[PDB]
Amino acid sequence: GPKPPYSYIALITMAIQNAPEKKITLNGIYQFIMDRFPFYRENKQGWQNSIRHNLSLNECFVKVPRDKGSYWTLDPDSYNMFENGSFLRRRRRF
DNA sequence: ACACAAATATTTGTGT
DNA sequence: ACACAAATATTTGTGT
Ligand SMILES: [Mg+2]
Repeated sequence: GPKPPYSYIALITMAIQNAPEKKITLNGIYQFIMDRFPFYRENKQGWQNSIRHNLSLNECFVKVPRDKGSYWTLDPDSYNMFENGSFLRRRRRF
């Protein structure tokens, strides 16, 4: 149906915070979004590219090696970018 | 969006 | 059958 009101940055931040170890792979981010938001079960090419692009562009998502590919985590300075927990409004940079 | 490299995964080929 | 190497395919990550 309609696309949810959350930005790609909010979606990634939801997935990272939802992981028990606060670290998650890229496919884990795909699965999180598709499980909770049916709009993203279609045309995966497009938005999954936008997910990868948002992971590399924004400093707030830092890549970390494992112990498949790599774990994505939140910079602690940006862990609560969405202060009220609704993920509708994002705090701006210090 | 695009192109593209780098890193992994899968399929195919060869020898025994 | 197996082990293993080559070659391809796919995913992951980065740069305008
Ligand atoms: Mg980044």
